[PDB]
Amino acid sequence: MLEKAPQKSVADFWFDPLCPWSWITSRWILEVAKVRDIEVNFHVMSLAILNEMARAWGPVRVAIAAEQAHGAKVLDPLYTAMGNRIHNQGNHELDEVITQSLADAGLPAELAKAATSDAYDNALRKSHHAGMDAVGEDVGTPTIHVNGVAFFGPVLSKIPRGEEAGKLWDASVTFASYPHFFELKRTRTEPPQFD
Amino acid sequence: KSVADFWFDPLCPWSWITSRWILEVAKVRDIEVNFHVMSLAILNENRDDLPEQYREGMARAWGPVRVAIAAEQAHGAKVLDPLYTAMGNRIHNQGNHELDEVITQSLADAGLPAELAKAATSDAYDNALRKSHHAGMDAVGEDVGTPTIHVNGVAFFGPVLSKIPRGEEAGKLWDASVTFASYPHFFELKRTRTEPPQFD
Ligand SMILES: [Cl-]
Repeated sequence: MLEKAPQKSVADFWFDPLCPWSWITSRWILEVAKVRDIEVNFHVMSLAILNEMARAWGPVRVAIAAEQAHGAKVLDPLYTAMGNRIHNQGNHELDEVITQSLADAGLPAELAKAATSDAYDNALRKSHHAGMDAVGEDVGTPTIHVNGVAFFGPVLSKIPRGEEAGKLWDASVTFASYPHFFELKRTRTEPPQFD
Repeated sequence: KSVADFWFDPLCPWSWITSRWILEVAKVRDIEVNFHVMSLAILNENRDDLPEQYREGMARAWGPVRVAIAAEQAHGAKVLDPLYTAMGNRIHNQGNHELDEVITQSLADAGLPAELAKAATSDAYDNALRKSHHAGMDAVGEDVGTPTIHVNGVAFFGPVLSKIPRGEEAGKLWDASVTFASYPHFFELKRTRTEPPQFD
């Protein structure tokens, strides 16, 4: 069956700001959105929850708190502010990252108190588990949902840009639209080449 | 026409489905396929991702691999296209468990010398690859698994498919596979498998 993509495809992306691979794959999705007409929805997940390291709860608790009080629309700017500081600038002092990122995103500074409360953990677990695969397991990171189809990956070590980003998106939509596709990996295997 | 080298294990149901897919791709895209045998057991008999039939006994499982090695060494990869089609039709589509018979009938169907069946018990064939660090005939490098395909200067494991896609859909999956494999900083894309291999 010649499968056809929906009118506007959808990327649903669960993130923990601490994961470098999710950072890269989320930036790829933002690059795709510049050259393809797609919906991008960010959602919070937790490396702490995946792997149950107590500092790991701070940023996702703050992110959940911000979304609950101001809507999912603040996740994209807060994620960018946090990831720029954790990954690009390598800041491991998560107290500073949280306070700076809230200010950068234009969010109330009192949201930082969420990092040390457990009051948002129920909501965080619900959001995390909503990124579930077809049989109800957590997906390692990075993960992405393409038109409702959950994938592990694409695992990217570098951010694809521009039309190259868009071509990878077209290929992802092709794989998501074929229900009997399950895996692809790059490999370093060659035949003998005589010319 | 781009040359695609395809490394298959004769007992692997995913190699089988993806090899039927790539022959459908060659009807809607400008590629030609050269098949080559590969077994993960050559370089590491202990890994847990060997095809299921290796569980039932190594001596038995080696048979089809060694015959395919011997055939390619003596006659070139071109004869593996009919040889593999004959073996896989019996092993996978028909569930034929008697591999000695599969080998004899498949060599016959491929027009190959019947004596090549004697490679089945000769460990020279796999040990020659092993000693030079080859996971398959005419392969160097990784053996992530079977199927592995090399085309247009890049190589990939998969696509892992539970059904043989047909027509232009097969070609679209080809385009997607080559696109991902051609990005040098792409590593893996995986969806939880919800279906077993399903042959035609
Ligand atoms: Cl997840």
